Amino acid sequence: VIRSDTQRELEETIRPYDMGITLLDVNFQAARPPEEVKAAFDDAIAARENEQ
Amino acid sequence: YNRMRAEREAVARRHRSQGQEEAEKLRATADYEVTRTLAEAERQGRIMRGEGDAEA
Repeated sequence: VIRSDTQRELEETIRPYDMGITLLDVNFQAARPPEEVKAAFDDAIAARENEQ
Repeated sequence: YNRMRAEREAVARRHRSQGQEEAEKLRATADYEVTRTLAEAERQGRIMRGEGDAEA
């Protein structure tokens, strides 16, 4: 739903401008969490394994 | 790995524990038979001791 909204919103942002740039595709690449908190994210999974 | 490794160890501990159970059972009956034979000898020996003491 974001790639749809951000693509639609970006187009609306450049409508008044009237520039001749045409949007072809909006392809989301990555959403990784901050590296500082990545450590805890993996530990939560390891805890499940430790529980078992 | 710590989960799969731990699971395999559980089976290994179970097998070793099972073997000890059988071993203890066999040793238990062996001791009973040994005690029975020793007790029989003491009863027979007591008979002889009484005869000697009575004769003396």
